[PDB]
Amino acid sequence: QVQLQESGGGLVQPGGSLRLSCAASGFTFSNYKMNWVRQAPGKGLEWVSDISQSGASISYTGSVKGRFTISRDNAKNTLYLQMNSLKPEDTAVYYCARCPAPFTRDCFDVTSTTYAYRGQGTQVTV
Amino acid sequence: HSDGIFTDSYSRYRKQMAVKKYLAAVL
Amino acid sequence: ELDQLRQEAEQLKNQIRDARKACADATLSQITNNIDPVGRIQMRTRRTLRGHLAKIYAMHWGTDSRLLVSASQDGKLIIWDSYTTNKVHAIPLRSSWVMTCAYAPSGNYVACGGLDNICSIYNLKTREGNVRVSRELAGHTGYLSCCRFLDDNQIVTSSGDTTCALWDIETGQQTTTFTGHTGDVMSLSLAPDTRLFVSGACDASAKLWDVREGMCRQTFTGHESDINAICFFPNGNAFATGSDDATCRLFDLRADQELMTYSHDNIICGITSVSFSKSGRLLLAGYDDFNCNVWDALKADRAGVLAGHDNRVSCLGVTDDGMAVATGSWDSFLKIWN
Amino acid sequence: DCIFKKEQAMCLEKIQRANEPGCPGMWDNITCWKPAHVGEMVLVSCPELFRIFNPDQDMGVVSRNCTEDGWSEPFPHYFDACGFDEYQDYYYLSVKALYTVGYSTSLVTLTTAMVILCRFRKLHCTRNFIHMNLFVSFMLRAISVFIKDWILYAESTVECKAVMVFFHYCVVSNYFWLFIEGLYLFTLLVETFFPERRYFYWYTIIGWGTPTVCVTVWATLRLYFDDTGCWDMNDSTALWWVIKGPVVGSIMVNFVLFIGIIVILVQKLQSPSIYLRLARSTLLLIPLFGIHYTVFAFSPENVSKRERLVFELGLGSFQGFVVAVLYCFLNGEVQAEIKRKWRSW
Amino acid sequence: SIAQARKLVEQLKMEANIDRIKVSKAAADLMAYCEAHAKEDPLLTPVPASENPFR
Amino acid sequence: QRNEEKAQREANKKIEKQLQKDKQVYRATHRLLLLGAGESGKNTIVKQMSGIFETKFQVDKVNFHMFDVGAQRDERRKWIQCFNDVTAIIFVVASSSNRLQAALKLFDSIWNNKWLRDTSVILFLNKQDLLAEKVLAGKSKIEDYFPEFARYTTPEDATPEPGEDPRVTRAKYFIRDEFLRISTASGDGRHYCYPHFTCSVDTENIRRVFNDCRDIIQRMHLRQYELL
Repeated sequence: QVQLQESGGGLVQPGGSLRLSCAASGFTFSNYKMNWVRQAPGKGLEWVSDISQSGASISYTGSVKGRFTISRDNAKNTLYLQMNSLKPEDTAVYYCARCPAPFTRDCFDVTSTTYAYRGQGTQVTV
Repeated sequence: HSDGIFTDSYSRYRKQMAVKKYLAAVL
Repeated sequence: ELDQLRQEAEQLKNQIRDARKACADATLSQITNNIDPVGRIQMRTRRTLRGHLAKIYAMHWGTDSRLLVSASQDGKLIIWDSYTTNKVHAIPLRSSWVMTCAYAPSGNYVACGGLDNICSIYNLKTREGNVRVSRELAGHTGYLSCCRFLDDNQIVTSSGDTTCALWDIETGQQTTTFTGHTGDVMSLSLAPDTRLFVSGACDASAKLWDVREGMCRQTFTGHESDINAICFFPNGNAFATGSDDATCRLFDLRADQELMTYSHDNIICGITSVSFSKSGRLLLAGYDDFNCNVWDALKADRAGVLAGHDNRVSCLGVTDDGMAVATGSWDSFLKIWN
Repeated sequence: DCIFKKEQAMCLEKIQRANEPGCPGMWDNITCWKPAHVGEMVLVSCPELFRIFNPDQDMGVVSRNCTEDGWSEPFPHYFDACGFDEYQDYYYLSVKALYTVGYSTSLVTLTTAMVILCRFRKLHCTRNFIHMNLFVSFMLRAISVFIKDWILYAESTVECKAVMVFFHYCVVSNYFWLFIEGLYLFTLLVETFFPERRYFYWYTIIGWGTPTVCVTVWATLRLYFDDTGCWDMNDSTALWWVIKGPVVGSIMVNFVLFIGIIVILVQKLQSPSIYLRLARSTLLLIPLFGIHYTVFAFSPENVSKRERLVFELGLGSFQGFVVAVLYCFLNGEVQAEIKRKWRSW
Repeated sequence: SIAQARKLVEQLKMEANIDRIKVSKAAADLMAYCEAHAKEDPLLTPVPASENPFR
Repeated sequence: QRNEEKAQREANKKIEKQLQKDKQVYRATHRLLLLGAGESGKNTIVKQMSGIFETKFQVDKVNFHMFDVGAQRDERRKWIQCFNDVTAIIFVVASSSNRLQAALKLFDSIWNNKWLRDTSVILFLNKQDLLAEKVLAGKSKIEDYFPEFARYTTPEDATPEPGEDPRVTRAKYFIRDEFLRISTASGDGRHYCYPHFTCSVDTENIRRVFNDCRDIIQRMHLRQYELL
């Protein structure tokens, strides 16, 4: 089956750097767009970034533009996320969601609750 | 229309040629 | 604590995977490597049905293998006679968004449902001579995706609220509910003995349900994307699923694991319908790229292509006697192949 | 021998029985004369055979004199002076060959396009039905032209008059279907809401029945009033205008509708490259609506007939081929269907 | 939630409780069933036009 | 037997006549999908003019059919495909709000869907008065949520209403440009977006959707003729 497991996270002082890695198994990692989704405490799921199948097109949400960078290597079936300057409101739970269908540009329902292809998530605090 | 004009002109030309040949033959 | 239960579930899944690996030594293709192929199948259209306006989502053959039923987005339910291509009934629908239909085994009833979250039961043997709705089942939350009759009094339905339900037509109450899926349940199929039924959801998992007790017996997880279609093998001890990763897979109830996958490089589109033949040797699967494919179930080699459809194929069915196969599509046309 | 020489024989008997001398009523291959006194001038009008040279001007100034035992011959050229002109084949033959080639090519290409359109069930809509009717109109026009040429020139009977009526009907039908194309497109662009009100039924009726009324009226008028020859000449201006009026009316109305469609299209293009797109759209629309007929439509037939015929026939006989290649072979949907079927095969 | 995890682990225990036959036996049974109905499949074997209702 | 065939032929003829009448009725109406969020205020729009809700309204004797989503789940992946034949999708978004990024992602997903490629989208940037008063207050910024807003200027072709300060005009045109950036990235001629600055209590929304549907139909007709 599909299994997405996140890595990294913890408690870091503001201005620090954090590295998030997602390990994917059970599917061809080179055919799906990948996403990062953050759930702030007491709020709903929020979309963070996405990267295309080959990494050509990369998008970020406004609040983290120029500060978080995402990367993927299809050979090792791993999805990355680099954090540079953790502002105090970045404390939340981060999931490495997956686009529901392969060879497509539309990724519906990624930020919705009870989504099937989402990891357990890691907790980061600042 | 163009087809009718061409048909009329060509028929009149043939008639004139035939009458001219007839007059040349009889006169 | 959540962490301890998560770890226990992970180790239990690891143990189940180890058991399934231990209970497998030879693949299906490794034991059928000596049987002769069925050869190329030159099936061609025999009848074409042109009564619908909008696209077709569902169709169900009658147990006599002659009558037919179809539902379209223009709120029209039409009953055909496949032999003479003459419409028998035309049932207007209160809600024009219908995603499924079912024809009762006794032939006395027909059901439909869709985005209205309501399953409507129609009686075709009315005394007044005019078909009217007899019972409305309104206990579901999400959109109704598929429905199948057990008899004239019990119907099983799968909806978009990640649950399957068993209904009592006379009372209208939901007798038994089935829970466990984490995504939209797209389709279900009934076993030949009507004792078990499988359901394919949007979480890339298929579950074997027990109608009498209401519990879940087995869970099959081999697909990568959401599952659209599912159908039992005629033997009753296997079934096939079709997902959006352009793969059809065959599972086994007894071995509790996958046996064979039906994939080709040139196929990168989703699968909308899957059905078997009478002997189970041929597997028919409708695809998104406007055409169907016939798969040799015992060899995983494609044996025929039904490329007569202009638009996306969304429904497919094979008669009980196996004489003919019908294939509706989004171009509002039903073509009966043979 | 032909029939026009019997007209002299027709008046031969009449004057020979009347004659029976001041001067004998002699007969030549030109006219029939009447007896008179010796030395008396006799004036007669040259027959209708001389009217073909000068249709616009009519005169019968022919004179002769009598003597004691016959007639002298002092006016030999007066026969030429009555109607004979005072002094083209290559031009007519070249134009004929040119439009025969054009009609043949258009017929072949339209047959291929019609077969392609009918063979695919997917390509079955109201627009394609109007296109099929237009293609049939061009085919009928080409066939009628070939039949008329073969009957009149290659080989007055009642059959050839029927050929003429059929030819006129085919031409007027082609013009009216060219008009109907633009009318239907304009209706689609303007009355987008409730657009289908069995307009196809009425459009088919008007396109295939309006020429019938005009050709029947013209044929009846010819039968009662001017039944000269094989109805292949238009000396009577009113009877010609009976046919010609609806054609020019359709041309001008189609031009107006084309202008309106261009206005709507340019409004769409400039919504919040455009010149190139507008030019391409206009170039595609011209052959469909027959806009090239507007150039010479209102000019008189006498004014520059040579270039009028050369243009509208040599370059106007390929209109069927152009509309077939532009709207069937180069159509995106048709190309997609063709390549899909080829891949299936 | 805690209840969801409890239900998940209980269902996993129930599913793991079952016993599984060898896959080769299942493949052989499927092959035998398919070979026992070879003559009864109208789609697999060509059917004479006289018998076929969709001639 | 012959009588059975006669009976079936008679039934087929009657059913075909009824289907012809139903086709004439069906072809006249235009189907619209009303899509949005809870904060979008689409309920007020519906009030101005179960599992699924439908409303019938006529503009200049033309029948429109709008289908509100109703009581479904938050996962639209599967049931959104049923609306690939609608005339247009009335996307209603609250412009006073991070809900805006979620709406942008939803719009991008809709625009790039294979089954929804042919379908056009009508965009309503609702809650204009609330956005105006929020910007005049100045307590909540847009630069913090969108860093690109600092380096953005009001377009020269903008036509603000009289009596409106540039502060809110620049913000609302920035949001409209953010949506049009996704709109114009793809869908080159297949389908188009029609942004409108609609208030919650605007009475002209029916006119806006009427004109947009007319434009969509005209462009489809032109595309079929390869004139566009």
